[PDB]
Amino acid sequence: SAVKAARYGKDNVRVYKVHKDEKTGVQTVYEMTVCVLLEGEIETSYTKADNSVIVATDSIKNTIYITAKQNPVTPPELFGSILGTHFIEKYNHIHAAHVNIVCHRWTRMDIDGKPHPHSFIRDSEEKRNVQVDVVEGKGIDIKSSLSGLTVLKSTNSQFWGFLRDEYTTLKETWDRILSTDVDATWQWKNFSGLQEVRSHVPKFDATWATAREVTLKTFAEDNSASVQATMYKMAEQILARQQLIETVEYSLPNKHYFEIDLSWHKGLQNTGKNAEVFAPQSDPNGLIKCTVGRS
Amino acid sequence: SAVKAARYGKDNVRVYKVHKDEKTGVQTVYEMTVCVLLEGEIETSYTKADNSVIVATDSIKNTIYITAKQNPVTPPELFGSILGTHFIEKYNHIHAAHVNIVCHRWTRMDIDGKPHPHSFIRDSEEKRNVQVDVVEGKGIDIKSSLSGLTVLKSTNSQFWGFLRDEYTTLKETWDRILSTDVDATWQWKNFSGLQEVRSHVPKFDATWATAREVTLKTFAEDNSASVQATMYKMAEQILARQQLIETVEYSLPNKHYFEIDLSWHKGLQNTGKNAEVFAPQSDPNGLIKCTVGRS
Amino acid sequence: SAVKAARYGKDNVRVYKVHKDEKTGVQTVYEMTVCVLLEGEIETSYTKADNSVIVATDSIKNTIYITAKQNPVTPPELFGSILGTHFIEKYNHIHAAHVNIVCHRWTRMDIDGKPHPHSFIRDSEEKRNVQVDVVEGKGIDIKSSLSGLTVLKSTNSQFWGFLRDEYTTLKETWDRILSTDVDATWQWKNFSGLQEVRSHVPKFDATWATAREVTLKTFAEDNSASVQATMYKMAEQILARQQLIETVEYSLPNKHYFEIDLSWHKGLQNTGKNAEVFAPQSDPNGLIKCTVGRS
Amino acid sequence: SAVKAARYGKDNVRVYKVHKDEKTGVQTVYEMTVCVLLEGEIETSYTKADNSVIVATDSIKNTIYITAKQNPVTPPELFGSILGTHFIEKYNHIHAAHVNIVCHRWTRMDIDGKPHPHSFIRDSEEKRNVQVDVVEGKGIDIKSSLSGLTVLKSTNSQFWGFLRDEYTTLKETWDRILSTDVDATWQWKNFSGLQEVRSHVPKFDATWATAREVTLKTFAEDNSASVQATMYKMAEQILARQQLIETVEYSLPNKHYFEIDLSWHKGLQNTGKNAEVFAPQSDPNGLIKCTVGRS
Ligand SMILES: O=c1[nH]c(=O)c2nn[nH]c2[nH]1
Ligand SMILES: O=c1[nH]c(=O)c2nn[nH]c2[nH]1
Ligand SMILES: O=c1[nH]c(=O)c2nn[nH]c2[nH]1
Ligand SMILES: O=c1[nH]c(=O)c2nn[nH]c2[nH]1
Ligand code: NA
Ligand code: NA
Ligand code: NA
Ligand code: NA
Repeated sequence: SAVKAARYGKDNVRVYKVHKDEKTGVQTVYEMTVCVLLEGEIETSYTKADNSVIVATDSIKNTIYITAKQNPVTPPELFGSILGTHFIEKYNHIHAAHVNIVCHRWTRMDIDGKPHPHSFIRDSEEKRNVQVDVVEGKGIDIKSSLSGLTVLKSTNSQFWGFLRDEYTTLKETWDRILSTDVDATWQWKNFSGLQEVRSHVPKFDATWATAREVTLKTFAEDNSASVQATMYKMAEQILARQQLIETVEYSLPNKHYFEIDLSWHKGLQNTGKNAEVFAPQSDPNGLIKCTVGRS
Repeated sequence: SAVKAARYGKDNVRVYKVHKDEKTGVQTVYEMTVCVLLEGEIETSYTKADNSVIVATDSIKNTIYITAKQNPVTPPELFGSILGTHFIEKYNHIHAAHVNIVCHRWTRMDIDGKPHPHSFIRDSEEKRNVQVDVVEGKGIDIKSSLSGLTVLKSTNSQFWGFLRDEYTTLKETWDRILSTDVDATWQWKNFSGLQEVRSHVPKFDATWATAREVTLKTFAEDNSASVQATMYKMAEQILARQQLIETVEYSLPNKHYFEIDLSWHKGLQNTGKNAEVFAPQSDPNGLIKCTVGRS
Repeated sequence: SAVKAARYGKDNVRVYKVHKDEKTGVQTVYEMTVCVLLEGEIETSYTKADNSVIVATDSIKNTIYITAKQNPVTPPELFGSILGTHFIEKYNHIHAAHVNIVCHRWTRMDIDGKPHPHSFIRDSEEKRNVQVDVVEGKGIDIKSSLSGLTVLKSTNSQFWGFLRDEYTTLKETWDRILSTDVDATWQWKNFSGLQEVRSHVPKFDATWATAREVTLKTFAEDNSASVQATMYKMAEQILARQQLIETVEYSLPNKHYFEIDLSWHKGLQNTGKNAEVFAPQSDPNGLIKCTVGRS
Repeated sequence: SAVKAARYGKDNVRVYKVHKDEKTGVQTVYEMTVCVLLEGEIETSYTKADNSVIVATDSIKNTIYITAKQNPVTPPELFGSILGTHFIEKYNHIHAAHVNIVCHRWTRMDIDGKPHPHSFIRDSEEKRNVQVDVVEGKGIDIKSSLSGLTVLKSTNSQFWGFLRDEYTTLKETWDRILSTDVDATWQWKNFSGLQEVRSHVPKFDATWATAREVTLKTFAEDNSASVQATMYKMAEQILARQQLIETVEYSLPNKHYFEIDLSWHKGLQNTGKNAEVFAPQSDPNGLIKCTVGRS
């Protein structure tokens, strides 16, 4: 036998950073969970008990904190690029660094109608993420995403005209609830290195904002023919509004809300146009995916 | 042996309800998770296999949906009171109904600066809850709460002057991070029945709003001497602003953020006034509780 | 306003301890999660920013580790008693210590038919717990429990003869699946102090073993008339087999498995005596409780 | 823009099946969570609101239950192959079916030293899984795995000789705790279709058993130089004992247990050879991966 693939590092590194404005007194906080996995000429640590090739995962942890101290942690695309570049430049035998960052929300509080200088609220478990792959000789590959964006619309969702055969019991509908947890990823053009990533820094926050806005507006406004049709409209718009993105991926659960027939009880009408009370279904769920690129 | 206590019913009943405005077209959604447990002359179901005294938990589930169809589900204090009253009035041998409701957030979306008539976002896993205990001959006892309100302030928290002995290693501080998940409960004066609960209906949403506002403003603005001192200020204000509340309870974790000494690496200064990067601690956590009443 | 109740301390303290046998080489591991909350003359920490009365939660954490180093951590009833007694004896103004311990499973591995001296497996997330309340002048109150014991029987469960009215749709059955997560608590006679707790130490492991054995055998062998009837049989047996227990409490979810009618598809028969494939329901669930004492 | 990739179906389908032995009365239960995602000529459902190409996810759910009724659900490799083959054979425009199965443990109870005919216990949240990819023209690709196997050894783990530089603070050790959650995958040789999968059916349970046994014995017995070195030994053995496997993948967290220096308290010695009480760390964790193939 032989090693065909190997990567290792530190997962679940929680990181907080505060920025304190000298002039205004305004403080801004950032909180992340970071994973860094390394590849390189490390197979002998597996096959020969050769630990000399291992940058200790504990050291990778130290390096995450040191890099956060000495560099911006925002946008996460930049921080991940800096972090990944460090490992492949510092260690001759390390040839790839894979950096995953989950950003947690700390939204500035409004108190009596005014923004507070140092108090924050976790307004939802929605995350902003990056996957940054820094590979020697292949530049920097960045996937940006938002996830855990949970939404519901109470009407203007339809699903009819699907295939019907002997396995089919689902009734066609022209008015249903649609609810999902949005997981949306945009994949950037390859960057040649840190200089090029830095040259595009404003685009990262801007494109995240675009992706989120397009998602919410399209969800709210599309009289949806299916999850498939709606998610495609989101993707196509995002591609049209940032040329440095090559693809957009959506993964959407269809979190079903079932009508409840109550007519067995005193002829109570609670279906169709009379449907008011529904049973949210924890499982199973439709799962719909696509990757959209340029034609 | 003998039955000393018994209660039973249905837990984790997910409920959605939509209200559709005939005139404006605006839709409003409500989503809850409901538990109803009953007490009464039911001990023989345990001791003698006498199922004749059991209102099936499946029937309790049906009743939750039927009651939601025929009554307002908002405020949850009212819905719980109606639900609990139903069981003790309908069944001669049922003498108490214990109703727990967890309300999930579905906040109306703003699209292009305008509120959308039928699209919603889960803006955080913060919950609004009630515990409604309807007991024959003892009226209706309601505990209202908010929970999972997660907040952080980056300065203006202190902790010094605590007891120091041979078990103590904690250094005094005049500037630390304070973060918590707020669990706050206000206990209403006993209500004599549904008429009295209904007579106070506007107060339930209003007092929830007060509790939340006081929590956020006090957290943000108090130069905190301790979690103990700050949570007491919250409680005292809430009691002063709603006379129909008898007690306020807080349960607050102190979700620690530790400084990281990096001076071992190139003399990097990251402690005290130089502290920028911190290690959020998943565990353990301080846990601070109090119940505040009127003097 | 005034403080009506207050308690505070450290939650979620993870603790591991290893015992190494000098003579045999056999090692034994223990892992727990500990919470200690204190009460006493501490109200001024809430009302007057008086931290002088606060034994820091950080110090409580230190004390948990120190006590584990200097004392047995098994049985958890003993460790909790020692821990709680420490706080009320050490601190004049602390009058109660509330100690919760969750014990995690590390079962010795069998390798090639022989027990291994230092390798362990988490064989299930079933927990063994204690709640130990040490109150000055009121001795030591111990509640022992097992929880997260998940079981299923595929037949020999019935449920018929329950109340039927206009809210009822549940069909009577003489053969159903029964599955639950067992939460069972036995409450000990009050102990006067550490000497009396220590005098009964062998009974704690023995009674836990009895409770578990009775639970499993009764579940497996009872042709169950209801969850109510079966859980009562468990309790009554436990009380009969340990006289130092005053009450037994069970809390049992009925984790429903629904038949699936497939007759719409090629007349497939999958109900009643033909039922083979079922839909496990995540929610809702029946929830059945009782506390059984001596007659 | 254009669809570059698309797949959709039903996730989180919970399935129970009971087998009842006519002659012995012995019952055997199986419980799974199933996901089926389909690919094919379905892009117009995304681009043109063409639902005619969609086999409804609800219908996929029905099909899972019907297939479980009419076929063995064990071994999961077989069930997944049957399920996947159904979709690509039944639907001309569906060209791939991706089937994920998570198998849940229901281990037969032993009561009074004898196996019980119809009562079961969830002995751990360890799972047995398969990923079965059935692609028209490319046969059946099966990945089998075990996951959530949580283990700990209290000694005979070492980690020294790793790279040391200005980012390193980790001390070398010749005696530490090692704990992990095992995720192990074995990838089968491509199968040409159902006939070939069926021809190897006994090998699936046998190879799962081998993988588990090798994992546990190697973990217990290897005086470990690193997670890397130990996991490689596991893989190499598995490959040597089943020739129809092409690769073995391990993903192992290093779930750290930290020594606690208590010497600040009365000179208490709890480090090095005196280490008894440890602090289990929830995060961060080392994460070590490799894929091993034949040389
Ligand atoms: O939007 C939907 N897409 C689907 O593929 C589907 N299948 N059942 N319901 C559905 N809804
Ligand atoms: O606010 C605090 N209260 C406490 O009781 C405590 N103990 N350690 N740190 C603390 N902070
Ligand atoms: O055992 C049961 N007890 C109950 O109270 C009940 N209600 N529905 N099904 C039930 N099963
Ligand atoms: O087994 C280990 N492998 C590693 O790569 C490592 N890094 N820190 N500790 C470690 N232990
Ligand atoms: Na390199
Ligand atoms: Na009554
Ligand atoms: Na005392
Ligand atoms: Na096909």
